[PDB]
Amino acid sequence: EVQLVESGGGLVQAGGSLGLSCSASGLLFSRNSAGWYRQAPGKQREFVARIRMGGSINYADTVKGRFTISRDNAKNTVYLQMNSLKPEDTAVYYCSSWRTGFYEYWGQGTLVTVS
Amino acid sequence: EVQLVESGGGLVQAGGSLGLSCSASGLLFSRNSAGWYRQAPGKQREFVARIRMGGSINYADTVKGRFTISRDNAKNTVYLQMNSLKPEDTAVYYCSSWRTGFYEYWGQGTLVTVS
Amino acid sequence: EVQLVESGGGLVQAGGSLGLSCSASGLLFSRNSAGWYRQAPGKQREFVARIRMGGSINYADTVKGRFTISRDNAKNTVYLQMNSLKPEDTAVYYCSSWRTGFYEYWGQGTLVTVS
Amino acid sequence: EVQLVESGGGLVQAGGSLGLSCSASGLLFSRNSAGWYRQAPGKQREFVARIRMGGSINYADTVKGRFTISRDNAKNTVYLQMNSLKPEDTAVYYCSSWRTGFYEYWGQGTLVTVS
Amino acid sequence: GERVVINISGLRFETQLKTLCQFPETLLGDPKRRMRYFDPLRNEYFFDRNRPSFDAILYYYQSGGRIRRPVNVPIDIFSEEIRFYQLGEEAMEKFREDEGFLREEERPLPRRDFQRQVWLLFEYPESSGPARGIAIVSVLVILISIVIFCLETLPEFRDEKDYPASTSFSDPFFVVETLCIIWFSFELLVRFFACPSKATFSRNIMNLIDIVAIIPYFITLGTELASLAILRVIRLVRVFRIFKLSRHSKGLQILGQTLKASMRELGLLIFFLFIGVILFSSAVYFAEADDPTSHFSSIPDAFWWAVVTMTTVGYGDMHPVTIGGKIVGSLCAIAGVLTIALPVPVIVSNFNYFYHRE
Amino acid sequence: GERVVINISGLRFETQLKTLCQFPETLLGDPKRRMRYFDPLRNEYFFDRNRPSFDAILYYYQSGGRIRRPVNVPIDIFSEEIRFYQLGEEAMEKFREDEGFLREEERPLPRRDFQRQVWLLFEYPESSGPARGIAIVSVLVILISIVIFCLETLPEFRDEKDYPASTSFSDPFFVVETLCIIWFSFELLVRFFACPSKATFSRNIMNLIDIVAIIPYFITLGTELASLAILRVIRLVRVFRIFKLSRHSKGLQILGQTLKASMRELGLLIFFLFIGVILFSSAVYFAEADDPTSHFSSIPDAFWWAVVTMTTVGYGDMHPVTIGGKIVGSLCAIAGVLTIALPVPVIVSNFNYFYHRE
Amino acid sequence: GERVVINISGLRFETQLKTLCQFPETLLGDPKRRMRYFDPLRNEYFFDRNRPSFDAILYYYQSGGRIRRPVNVPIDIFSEEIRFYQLGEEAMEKFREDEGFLREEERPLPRRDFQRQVWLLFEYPESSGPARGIAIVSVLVILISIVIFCLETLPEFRDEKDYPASTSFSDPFFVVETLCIIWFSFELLVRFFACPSKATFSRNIMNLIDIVAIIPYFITLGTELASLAILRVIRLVRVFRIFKLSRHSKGLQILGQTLKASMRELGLLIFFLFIGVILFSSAVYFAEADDPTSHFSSIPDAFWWAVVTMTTVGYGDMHPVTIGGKIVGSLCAIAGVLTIALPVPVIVSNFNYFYHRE
Amino acid sequence: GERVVINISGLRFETQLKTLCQFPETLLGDPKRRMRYFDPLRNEYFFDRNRPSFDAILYYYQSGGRIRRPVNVPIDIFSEEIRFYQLGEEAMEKFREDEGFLREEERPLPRRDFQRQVWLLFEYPESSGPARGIAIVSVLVILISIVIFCLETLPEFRDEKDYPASTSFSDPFFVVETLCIIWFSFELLVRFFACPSKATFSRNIMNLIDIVAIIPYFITLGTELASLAILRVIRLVRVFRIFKLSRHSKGLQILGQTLKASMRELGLLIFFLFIGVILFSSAVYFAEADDPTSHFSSIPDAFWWAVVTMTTVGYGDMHPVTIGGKIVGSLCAIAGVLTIALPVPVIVSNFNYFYHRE
Ligand SMILES: [K+]
Ligand SMILES: [K+]
Ligand SMILES: [K+]
Ligand SMILES: [K+]
Repeated sequence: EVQLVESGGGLVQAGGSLGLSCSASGLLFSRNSAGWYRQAPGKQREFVARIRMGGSINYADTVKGRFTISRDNAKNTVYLQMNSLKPEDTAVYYCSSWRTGFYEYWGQGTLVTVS
Repeated sequence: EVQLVESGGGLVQAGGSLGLSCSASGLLFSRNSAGWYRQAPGKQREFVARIRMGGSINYADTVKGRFTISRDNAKNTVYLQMNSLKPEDTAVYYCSSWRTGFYEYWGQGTLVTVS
Repeated sequence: EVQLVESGGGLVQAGGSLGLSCSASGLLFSRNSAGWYRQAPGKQREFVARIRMGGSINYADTVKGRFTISRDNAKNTVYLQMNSLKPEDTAVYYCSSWRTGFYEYWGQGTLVTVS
Repeated sequence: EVQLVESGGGLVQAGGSLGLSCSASGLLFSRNSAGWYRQAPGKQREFVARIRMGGSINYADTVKGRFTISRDNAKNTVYLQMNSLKPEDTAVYYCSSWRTGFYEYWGQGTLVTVS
Repeated sequence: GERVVINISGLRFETQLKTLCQFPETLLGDPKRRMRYFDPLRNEYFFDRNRPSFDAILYYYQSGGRIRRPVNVPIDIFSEEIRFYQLGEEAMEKFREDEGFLREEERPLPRRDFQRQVWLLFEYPESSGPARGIAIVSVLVILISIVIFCLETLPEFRDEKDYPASTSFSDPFFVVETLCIIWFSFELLVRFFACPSKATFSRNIMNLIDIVAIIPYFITLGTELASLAILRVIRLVRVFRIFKLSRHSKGLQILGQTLKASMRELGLLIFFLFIGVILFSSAVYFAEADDPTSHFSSIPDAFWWAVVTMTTVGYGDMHPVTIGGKIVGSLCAIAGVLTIALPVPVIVSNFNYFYHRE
Repeated sequence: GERVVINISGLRFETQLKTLCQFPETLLGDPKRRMRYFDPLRNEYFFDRNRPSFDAILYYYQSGGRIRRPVNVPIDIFSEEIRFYQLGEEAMEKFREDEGFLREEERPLPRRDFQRQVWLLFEYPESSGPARGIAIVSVLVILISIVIFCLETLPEFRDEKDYPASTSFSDPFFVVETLCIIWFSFELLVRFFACPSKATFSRNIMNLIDIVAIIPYFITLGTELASLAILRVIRLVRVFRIFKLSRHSKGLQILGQTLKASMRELGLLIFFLFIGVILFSSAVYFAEADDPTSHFSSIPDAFWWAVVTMTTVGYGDMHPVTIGGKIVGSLCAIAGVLTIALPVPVIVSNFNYFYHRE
Repeated sequence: GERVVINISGLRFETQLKTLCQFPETLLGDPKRRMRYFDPLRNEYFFDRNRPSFDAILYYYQSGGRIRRPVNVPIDIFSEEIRFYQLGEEAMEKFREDEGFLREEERPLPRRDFQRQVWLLFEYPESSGPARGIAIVSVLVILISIVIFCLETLPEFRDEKDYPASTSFSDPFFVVETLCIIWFSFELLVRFFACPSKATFSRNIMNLIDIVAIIPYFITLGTELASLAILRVIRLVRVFRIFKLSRHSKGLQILGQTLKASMRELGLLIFFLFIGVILFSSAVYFAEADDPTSHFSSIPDAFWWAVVTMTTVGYGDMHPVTIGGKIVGSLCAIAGVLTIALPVPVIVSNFNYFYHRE
Repeated sequence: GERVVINISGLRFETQLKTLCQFPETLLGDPKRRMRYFDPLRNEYFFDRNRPSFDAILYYYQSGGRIRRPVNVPIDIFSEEIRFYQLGEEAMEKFREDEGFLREEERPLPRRDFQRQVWLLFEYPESSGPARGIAIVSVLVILISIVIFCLETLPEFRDEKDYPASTSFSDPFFVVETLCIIWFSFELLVRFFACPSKATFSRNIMNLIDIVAIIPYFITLGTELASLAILRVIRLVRVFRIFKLSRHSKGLQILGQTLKASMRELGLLIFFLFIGVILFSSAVYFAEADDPTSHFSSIPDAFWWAVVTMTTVGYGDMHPVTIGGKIVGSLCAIAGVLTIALPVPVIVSNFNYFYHRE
């Protein structure tokens, strides 16, 4: 099938920077909407960012400005530059690619624990 | 739309070298004329270099020899190798891609301050 | 003709990691089955891993979990990540690409001696 | 027109290694024969290596084994790995791409002075 | 026994009186009606009409009954000759059937004085001015329904819904869709309650199309007012709103008649393409499987190349890389042009017949 | 009453004298003109002409008036028969109309002795030698104007202007363009001031073309001597200088007549392509949307693939990746060849008619 | 000497009695048989039949023997006229041969009362109900054999064998293949042991096909029960199981007859393509070899581009990059459409003949 | 004055004796030759031949001279009728010219008893067995010369020469080429020194081809025995050795005749393609120039796309990226199929005429 593997671990403290990456096999990110979702322990899924097919980037109401999302369309990877890190945003950031009304695909998730 | 983002900052003093880069989204540099323009504070736009679609590279009458301009046509990037740096050429170097009689596109600009 | 050159030497001791690479000229790995074979001195060929055309990865009954095999389909290379290295797996790991019933192609081999 | 620029300078002494590169604009190396030619000061052109379109690599009668020539066909570059360097092979190694009976193209040349 | 010599402007036709009186309802079959042209001075029935047509007119009597227009007489002249000789209306019907003209009146208009007024107004756009207006309104509703069906799929229009399913009247497309479905159902129920016979209404293909163009909306509505496979089948079936444009287009009706007539030729075209696809995909798989750079992984995978080479589309995603594969691909494109060129002329002849017959 | 027996070389035609004298301006309608061939020894008008043609010649009198050439008589023989029997010039006109020949003289040449000299010199290339020279000059100017229009767009010729807009007689292209426009305006004003009637000049399509081929230059000149959308519309409209090459080419005139005649068939071709494009783009969008590697983002986006597969261009930028999408793409190429092959034979028949009629 | 005046409804045919009695086995050749219609009052044989047909009927006697149907008489009317005049059965055969109908009964059914029962049951699907069942069983076995042949090549079905060769009844495909081969051999041996003559059986192409569809299985079995080139040749030859589907399909039989008839035109098509391919590949190699980015390495390499441009497939892997190469590629596509369009109409005419003749 | 009544089996033809004796060299023009069939008992010339043909036979006398075969009489029957009535050999020639048969004997064989023996042996392959052998030898030499011309360009065969030019009998290709040129020159000089008239030899296109197939070798030899542009022009001109294969192929001769006949239609095809290419390249350049990703840099650059879309090759290197460009590209493929489909039927009709006339 299709797997959206992610590599976004590490234990960066408050401040600094960290860039998560999402890679797809059997799925073309240039042909699908993509967006990172977080889920802190003891909480539910929280929307973080979304890049529609066509570059309609829109972030959430909390992580605007301090985060950014990007796509390659040639390497088939979706990134997320986490800047102005805070201990508030400690969660297992997932990665999701979907097509409205047909299918949705998630990643096993990566852990970003801000100290 | 289209944005010609540039990454050419830094504070290199007189001498040395510095290479500015211009990247385009929604615009193919291999299909357009490209050329860097500078604008020193308190002055107006000054032509620096131009690479026509077809590699008709022609620089200005001041920065000839000490500068060079290039294109990839595969990475979709336009460069500028700034050699023999002098304090005279301190300006916010822009990046411009255009088609004669149809459209012109500029960059927000990058700052090259030579000490 | 076709040669499946490999670069997997070194003398890594027990533990650590090592990644062998197999590159093909005149043969497309995305269009063929690929699989690494080992042969310890004084022994016969021992199957290690196989990635069918279509990503049906299946390892042997000894090196499962500790090894992994991958393909690029764009760089035309077949890899092998050797993790949890043990002195037991000391052999001249070959590389093989084949089509069932038409042809089989091997590599001169690379030496992985675990101390 | 077409230029076969080369980057093979340096002053490596006897022994060691050095890899010259030849890059083409307006000429596809995958569609032409390519071959490095040397010319020591006070002497005439001396054939070094040739890679025909189709990989019929044949070196000269002196630099066999110690040299090797390669092509990318995707980066459009022709290389030359100079191993077992000797003071005998001090020359301005050129780069040449040609089509039998139609055209020949040379490079300005690069200097390999072995101490 | 009795001999009657007809004289069509100097051309004698001596025939037996029995054959002449075989049909006694015609101009020559009534002795008291053919006495007008009789000439007692020469004992012949002198006419002053076209000479070649009377050969067929007399063969009508000499063959019991049969009207075959001579190839050297024009249609109008022969029809006027039949009218003059008063052979009958069955004679005219046989003549038109032999030529190719088809006679079908039918159209059993209701006689309830109101179940026919609305029936005329809807079924026949040319019966009135409001009828033409109703036809134009139907065409406009069909076109906007097609536009809605195509636009619903644009990614731009789906912005707040462009999130994973795991995180209806407000939708602007659903409003237009439900208005179109309301008008479709209205023009269907009016036509059903104003048709003369319910047997013909439930049998016309142009009414089955209108039923199928309404079914998916109500299936979706019923399911919403509470499986995935039937949902996508239904969302594809919704495309059959373009075929209810065929009531208002005589080109689509001609196309449907052509396709019904050329059913054997369409089947032959598909069968020949299938034979050639299997043949050339087998040939190009076995001619190219020993090259480590070939992209035919199987005969089923080389079918797509063989169909795009035979139809001369040639996308270029799958192509041969070997000398033998290129020889095989060279005969696929030539043998595809023949396979296609063979039954298509028969289909085109059927189209021309149904088109110029109009 | 009176019976006249004509004898066309042994073949009797006994007809009533009234029908023979129905038209008294012909050879048989004048008793003092048909007395030359009368034979008092046998009381018959013996002729010595072709036998099959006189059947139609007599049907002309027996049907009031109607000239239908028998299918077994050649055109020249029947025309000579009409000439011998002196049926009239209206008879010849009816014969030519029935066959298919069209009679249109018109050409109201001016009679002012100078408003016709230049008119001949310009309108009719074959009236003189200078007229042929003027035609050649016009063709040369048209061709260089087309060359200028195409060359103005080459990036190489625009070197000092190849800078951003934010940083006319000197331009070499503007000089040639203004010379071409001067000659176009000259040959238009001469033809307008030398035409017989201004009503025909302002109505001919070949003069509307010459007007449209001059309008953009003057619009641009007026705007320069002081919006962006109209500017690009005008720069595209400038391409209609190739259609004033149709005055000097009888192939383009035949093509225009063919396209005017086959208007319904061109409309049917476009309508069938539209139906098929919508059908197959819907089918291939829904048959392929569940594959995460598909490049059909919507039914409107799969229209381009459906038009290039139906027309069998098959560029290969957009293609199916799924088994169901490839089945759908296989029927698009076959159903496109039929859709196209259906009305194109009608258009080709029209072209052959207008071409061989020349 | 003796003169006989026939009268076909007022139309005299005065012919010499010798020509009339040249064939004494016909209605007019027997004086004691033609006396029925004789009229002693006028010394003529009065008939009351169609007038135009008797011209050909009399030319039959006046030309020794020859039956040429007049173009203005229908087939059925002329056939009935031949039947009435009792010209003979050789006359009917000559008439059918002249028209185009071919008379071939043959079918020498065995007369052993059991070597014909099974022969009917197998050869003729319409002779019984079990015969139709046997035909359906044969078609089903052929289709599953084709399915097996195509599916054996899928990479998914070969999982435990997908290892290098240097590291049979259990295989599910071999079981179905051997059942299909058993049925093929059974229906071949039954037909061979039930045919009337062994000479016709070993000569029919539809039996050579059944032999070739069985040969590769037994070659493979014999080789297994113990070279590489013959093995791949045989594995490709196995594709000829689709041609034994032609016994059960009248479209494939028509296609085979068309291809046998249009052998010269198929050869001309291949020859014209070869001429054009060499011409345009030479032109595009020499027009493009001076550009360092061209991908025509030789005239033999530009053949593939010339065949895909002439056939208008245009994959797009090999294309021109030079102005001269693009001019040459522009005439390859136009000169390919003509080269192909020339003999294909002849082949299509042959197909239509063999198809409507059915 | 004198009246002669001919009787073609009951069908009277009463014509004036003057018209009958207008041609006194025929069967009816000689009173002492037509007296055989005269019947003094009824004062008529009773014949016993076909009735419909004598209408044309009599129109021959009544029109001075003209032979027009009636459409209802077969060719062989009418020819036999002409032979019986002994109208002459000029009558047969006029008949064959009217039908379409062309009579051209020519072939002025030399009468020197040795300048014709070798001439027969070479020019006419069917005159002997050695003549057929000479034809086979010529075809073999032509084919190997084509093979050599194509193989000389393969990069593999050029290994020691595959070095830059700045660092002939030994070459294996030059030996075969010079043997082929020797045989070509031999068969040319023999034919020139054995032809009847040197005027016809220096005028036949099939001899100009043989001259052009030898010229490049001698130009190259002379230049070698001591410019670059003429060298490449000559190396391309060497491809005209495939056209001297047309002497030995009646398909190529028919193709040449077809192309000479359809010169106006080939010109119209090129002109229509040029018009459409300019139109659609202008439309797609201006419809797509505002998109920064478009690859049409100019109208001259969009010509290549327009020719590959109009011819439906569609390589896919250049395609539209804009909505307006895709609308324009959709009409290019449809308007290209019409432009091409218009004159190609005329060319195909010419080919069928010259092909079945053979
Ligand atoms: K095509
Ligand atoms: K294509
Ligand atoms: K393509
Ligand atoms: K194509």
